[PDB]
Amino acid sequence: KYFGGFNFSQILPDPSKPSKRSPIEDLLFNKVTLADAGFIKQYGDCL
Amino acid sequence: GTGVLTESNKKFLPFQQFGRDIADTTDAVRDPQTLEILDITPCSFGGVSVITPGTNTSNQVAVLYQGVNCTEVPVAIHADQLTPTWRVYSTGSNVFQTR
Ligand SMILES: *[C@@H]1O[C@H](CO)[C@@H](O[C@@H]2O[C@H](CO)[C@@H](O)[C@H](O)[C@H]2NC(C)=O)[C@H](O)[C@H]1NC(C)=O
Ligand SMILES: *[C@@H]1O[C@H](CO)[C@@H](O[C@@H]2O[C@H](CO)[C@@H](O)[C@H](O)[C@H]2NC(C)=O)[C@H](O)[C@H]1NC(C)=O
Ligand SMILES: *[C@@H]1O[C@H](CO)[C@@H](O)[C@H](O)[C@H]1NC(C)=O
Ligand SMILES: *[C@@H]1O[C@H](CO)[C@@H](O)[C@H](O)[C@H]1NC(C)=O
Repeated sequence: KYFGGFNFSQILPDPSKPSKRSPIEDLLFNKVTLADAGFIKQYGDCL
Repeated sequence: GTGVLTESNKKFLPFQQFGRDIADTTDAVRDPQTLEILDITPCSFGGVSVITPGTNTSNQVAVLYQGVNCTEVPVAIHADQLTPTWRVYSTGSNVFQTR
């Protein structure tokens, strides 16, 4: 990961994260995930 | 109305008889004979999409049930189901639960 002394850790994907993502990408995901499709096909929560 | 009826866990005040959702449709009600709060939910629905290689290539089809859990999918109910004429075969054709 050495590139002429330039650090790319933030933008590069992180193997530690279960979904390989940038630490910056991890931040961006958390802020804007106000709503989702819900993925509730079971609908067991209703009734 | 038409729907499936289960016992309603929502706490329901003595003067209260009807419950309404965000759309204000009646979702809970107390039985007349004995006051029993019962939640009303619509009977199972789901869009259906057909995947086909093309009539020129073949006649085999693949059916995707939009947004339905595979186990809750109704296949035995041929008589009471929209698009009833499809039995969509059965579990014998391998079924994959997709996202
Ligand atoms: C040059 O490429 C080499 C790989 O052949 C890398 O080696 C780094 O520098 C020395 C030897 O070149 C190693 O002992 C270091 O461990 C390496 N750096 C790091 C951060 O591990 C390196 O990527 C490139 N740069 C240099 C200056 O060698
Ligand atoms: C490149 O950037 C990373 C991430 O900013 C830095 O890693 C830091 O390393 C120190 C020393 O162990 C830790 O105390 C910090 O916590 C690390 N940063 C983070 C965000 O955890 C470091 O500047 C560079 N690392 C490499 C391997 O090049
Ligand atoms: C009829 O309903 C009323 C109250 O709703 C009450 O007399 C009783 O629960 C019912 N009567 C009989 C004979 O079951
Ligand atoms: C469907 O429901 C059953 C039991 O709740 C289970 O297979 C799983 O939770 C659901 N299937 C999914 C989410 O793909």
